Amino acid sequence: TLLGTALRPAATRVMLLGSGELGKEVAIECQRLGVEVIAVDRYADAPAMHVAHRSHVINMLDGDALRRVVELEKPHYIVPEIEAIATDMLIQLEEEGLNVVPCARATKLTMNREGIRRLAAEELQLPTSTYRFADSESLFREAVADIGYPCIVKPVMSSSGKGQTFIRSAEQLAQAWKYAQQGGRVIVEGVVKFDFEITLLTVSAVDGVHFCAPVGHRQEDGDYRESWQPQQMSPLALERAQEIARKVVLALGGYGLFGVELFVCGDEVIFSEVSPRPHDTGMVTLISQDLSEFALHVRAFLGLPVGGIRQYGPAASAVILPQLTSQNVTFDNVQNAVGADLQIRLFGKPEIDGSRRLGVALATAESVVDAIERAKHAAGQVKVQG
Amino acid sequence: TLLGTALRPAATRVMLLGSGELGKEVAIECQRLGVEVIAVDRYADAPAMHVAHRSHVINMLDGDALRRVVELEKPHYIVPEIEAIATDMLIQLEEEGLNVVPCARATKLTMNREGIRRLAAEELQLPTSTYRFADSESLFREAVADIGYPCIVKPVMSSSGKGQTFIRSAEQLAQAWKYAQQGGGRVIVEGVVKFDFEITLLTVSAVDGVHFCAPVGHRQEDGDYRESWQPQQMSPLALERAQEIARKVVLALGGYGLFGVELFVCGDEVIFSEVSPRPHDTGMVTLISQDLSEFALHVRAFLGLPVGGIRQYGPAASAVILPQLTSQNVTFDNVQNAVGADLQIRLFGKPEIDGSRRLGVALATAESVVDAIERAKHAAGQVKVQG
Ligand SMILES: Nc1ncnc2c1ncn2[C@@H]1O[C@H](COP(=O)(O)OP(=O)(O)OP(=O)(O)O)[C@@H](O)[C@H]1O
Ligand SMILES: Nc1ncnc2c1ncn2[C@@H]1O[C@H](COP(=O)(O)OP(=O)(O)OP(=O)(O)O)[C@@H](O)[C@H]1O
Ligand SMILES: [Cl-]
Ligand SMILES: [Cl-]
Ligand SMILES: [Mg+2]
Ligand SMILES: [Mg+2]
Ligand SMILES: [Mg+2]
Ligand SMILES: [Mg+2]
Ligand SMILES: [Mg+2]
Ligand code: NA
Ligand code: NA
Repeated sequence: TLLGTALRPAATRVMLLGSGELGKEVAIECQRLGVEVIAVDRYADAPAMHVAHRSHVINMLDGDALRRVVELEKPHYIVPEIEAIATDMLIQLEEEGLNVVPCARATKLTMNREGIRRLAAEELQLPTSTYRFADSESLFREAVADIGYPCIVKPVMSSSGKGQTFIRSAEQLAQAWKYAQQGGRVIVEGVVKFDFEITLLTVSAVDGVHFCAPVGHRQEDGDYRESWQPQQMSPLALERAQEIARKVVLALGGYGLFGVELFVCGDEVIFSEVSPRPHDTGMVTLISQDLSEFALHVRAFLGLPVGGIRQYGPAASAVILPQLTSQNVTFDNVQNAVGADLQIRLFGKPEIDGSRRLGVALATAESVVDAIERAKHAAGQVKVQG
Repeated sequence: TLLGTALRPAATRVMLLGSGELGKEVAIECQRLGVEVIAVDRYADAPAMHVAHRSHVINMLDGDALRRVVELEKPHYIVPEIEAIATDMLIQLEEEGLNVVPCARATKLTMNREGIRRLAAEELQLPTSTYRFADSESLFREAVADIGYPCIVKPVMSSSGKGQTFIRSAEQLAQAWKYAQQGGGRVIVEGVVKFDFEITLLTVSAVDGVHFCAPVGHRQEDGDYRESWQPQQMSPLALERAQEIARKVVLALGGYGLFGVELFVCGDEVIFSEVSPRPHDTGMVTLISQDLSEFALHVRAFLGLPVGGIRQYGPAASAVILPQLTSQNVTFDNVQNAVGADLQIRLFGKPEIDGSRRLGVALATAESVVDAIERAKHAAGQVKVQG
């Protein structure tokens, strides 16, 4: 592995397609190795742009737009941060010689639920919830009847729990459909009754597949609120979780860190979905590991061996997710949100108009329970105004 | 403490005066809090500028130039990375209401050996090498005569060893005096301390008081640190004494921030040497060794936030990547052999080199400090620096 010096002729150039808080840390990790960073998003002054050598604003779902920026910047790597991007162009570009992280196919399969679910369940024969896809209200109703109650309906292209409804009875059929349309095609999944859920951060690298200690999390409105590590699990469940994760990542292909979402039922594990990149719940790794999930993703995609990952003990993250409308957000009472074994991150997002993740609180303790309280408490201390 | 959002009207603005690798990490820590960063240096594309919102290239020794940039950017904090700045202008600006980290007086006292040394030895009554100031070869010649051999001669406005000479013999004096003019017309003649080892006691002064990082040991060569490690093994008595010295010094200098207190240890005795009113290069080991790096600590402190505690993650070490060549397009090969479990490397982004220059650093942890040092050294040594 050979790296150039940023801004010099032999520079190693990385293009980030999505400049949110996750891309921001990847940018900082690239910058720490003198890697040249070009940050792309759909709005100006996006978090990763604050720490990039150059920034561009385009429609990331527009293949033509994608090709233009790639031709202009000639990056060695293209690192997407989200699912909603021009995956067919990524495939083309990859064929033309661009290194798409982890690979264009991994991005194509995961941008919509159909690609990934069918691969996991049908091709890899991994355990998953029951599911049925639907492209009409009528077919939607037929799917629910077959799957049974309760079930969850979700748009095939969505994130953060958007357009999803937990369906308990036929009464909600009409509204569930509407709501889902607001997020065409949908997935209807049977409800898995897990003991708990985890994110297994799995790194595929030149030296093999590595696993971070399991990360547990709390969802609210199908969006992450708190995360912690390590999540206690049986030896058998851990092993089965690792086998599943290893299969998924290798099937998807290429080097990078993946966030494998799993449901745990005693010693049994069920596959949910996977981010072919750093995962939001993995932000806990900003305090809990020697190498954060961001540092690990960078290490792997550059072709360097991971070697190993150190976990420092019980830790947790808690989101800073206010609700307001402002283009000039401020954060007060910060003196009461940081301290011994307690930190915060403020993303630099330029504005908000409703609910948006503006930061994260991080803590360590002698138990995950204590870490979770410490982190939640700190996040709540922050006085968001605008 | 109220923080705005960078690039927004209520943004909190930090101006870095010096954009090297140390400034680069402070910038990162500011950016992690959505603090707006303006990186200033005397050359373009300095490391901290890569990660800043914007930058300016000026002669930091030119007070007017300094005022102009300051006035243009209206920063809420002015954070120096080096001694070579128009400190007089810092004083004024502070007088006009600017927040200089840790305080302007602190910078002034330490940019001139005569200030800090007199403060420490005289005012503070602390243990230091013997020394003498002089304004003429006569006085110099005279002084070296008072100190004896061997002895060190340093400009009063010198760093990285620039303009220094270790004198064991009279023949040198030709040179000595002339060298003290090469770099930096006044000097200091210090006695030689025969310590068991040197340490850097990273001391943070914040709203919740003064806290210490575990002592950092190091190896210097040709005025450049080569390897540093933590924690350096010393007696509790010695550590206790070191902290005392550090506290006394930081509080006397005043202001919030992270200070690098340089000390010598002989048995249970500790001798004050000097202090950086900012993060110290040897403290780069803290990038792997603690929950809060010296850079994170500096920012936490200057922003008026509480530190609470500092966690140390066992034996750790840093080893510099310090090649010597001339190039404006450096590349680094064999990196795959410089990273792995408990091992990381940093490459600074310096635009060019023309002689000896620090281009990166290797960081390692292990079961023993010795093992940590070797792991780090070996890693730094595997990087192939091409021109
Ligand atoms: N079949 C299922 N059974 C039980 N709970 C489920 C099921 N599907 C999803 N959930 C719950 O809803 C949460 C969100 O689901 P999911 O991750 O599929 O949505 P998303 O929109 O893709 O969110 P993101 O991509 O941000 O993780 C899960 O983390 C889990 O708590
Ligand atoms: N009196 C002394 N006795 C023994 N060694 C000394 C003495 N003064 C300096 N040294 C050695 O030289 C190194 C550099 O000395 P000093 O720190 O005073 O120089 P400097 O130019 O101010 O460098 P910097 O500001 O970058 O540390 C010390 O770290 C120490 O190893
Ligand atoms: Cl996404
Ligand atoms: Cl189906
Ligand atoms: Mg998802
Ligand atoms: Mg999410
Ligand atoms: Mg999910
Ligand atoms: Mg000095
Ligand atoms: Mg020194
Ligand atoms: Na920039
Ligand atoms: Na790839």
